[PDB]
Amino acid sequence: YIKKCCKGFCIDILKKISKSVKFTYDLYLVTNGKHGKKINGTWNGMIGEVVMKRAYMAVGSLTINEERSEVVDFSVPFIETGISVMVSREYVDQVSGLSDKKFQRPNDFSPPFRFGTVPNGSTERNIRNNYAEMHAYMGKFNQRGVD
Amino acid sequence: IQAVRDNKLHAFIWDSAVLEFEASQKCDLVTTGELFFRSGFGIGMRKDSPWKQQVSLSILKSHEN
Repeated sequence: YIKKCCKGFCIDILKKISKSVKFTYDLYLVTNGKHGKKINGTWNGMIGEVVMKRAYMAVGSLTINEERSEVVDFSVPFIETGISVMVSREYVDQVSGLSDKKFQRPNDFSPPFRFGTVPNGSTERNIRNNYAEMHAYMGKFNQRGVD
Repeated sequence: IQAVRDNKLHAFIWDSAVLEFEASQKCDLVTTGELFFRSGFGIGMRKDSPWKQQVSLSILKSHEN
């Protein structure tokens, strides 16, 4: 119940957005989770909020997964999103591919490749969706924190 | 594409995606590196269709698979 200012690209997209749209904007902030993921019976996050209609108008931009797609009425893409991984410094290394065993079983591979997401990582859930081998390598690769 | 490979003009405005497809098959044309109006493909959709959710989430699997 405390007001704290906001900024950012998507925020501005909301500025001009509701502006031409003519919809009075009430901007709040979120507590649990990032966007949302089904926890046990429902989404663990703002996906649940607007899903519970705790927000009649959802905020933020994270590409809706098939789960997030079927969650409820979803917005259109504001910009192209995708999976990726940081690469320190040509290059040409990678591992093999996204779901490939060099990434998926990198500890099984001689050189380890450890990269992952935070708790209930959205892209990780996509991997959890896509391939669970790296989700095991996530045991070695589990990310925590952004910066 | 004709006058393009013919180079009868400086450059050819086309779909930069489709340009990458053409530059793929024939590199005799050098496409630009700019970024404008990037969306994607499409399919016939008119008002109510089972392809509403069927095609929507269907795409969700399409990229998802």
